[PDB]
Amino acid sequence: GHMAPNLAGAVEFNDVKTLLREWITTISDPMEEDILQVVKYCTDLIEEKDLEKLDLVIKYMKRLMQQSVESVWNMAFDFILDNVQVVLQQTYGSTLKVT
Amino acid sequence: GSHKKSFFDKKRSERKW
Repeated sequence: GHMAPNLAGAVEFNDVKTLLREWITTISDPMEEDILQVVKYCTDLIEEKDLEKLDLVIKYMKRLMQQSVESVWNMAFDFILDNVQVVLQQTYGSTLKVT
Repeated sequence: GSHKKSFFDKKRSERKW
């Protein structure tokens, strides 16, 4: 089930941001399914080698998740990062320094 | 119910494209 990088079917990062930000603003507490979908999206960018968008998504989520400051969002972001780190190492052995 | 509690599930479902 290989797709081009899409989130809820949104490939365009603009539309993705619209989704992420709406999610993080309207939803006070992320559901594991949503979190895993963000996970699968980040890893999807890795496989499709579009680290450009990946970098942008990561930083964008940082902005939103940490502006909401709550541990559920903070841990969520870190959790996603872990996936990205490990998967990048599996694939290219080259990770992105997320700070 | 009809849609899940997942935001993205909802979004994927509402996009009947």
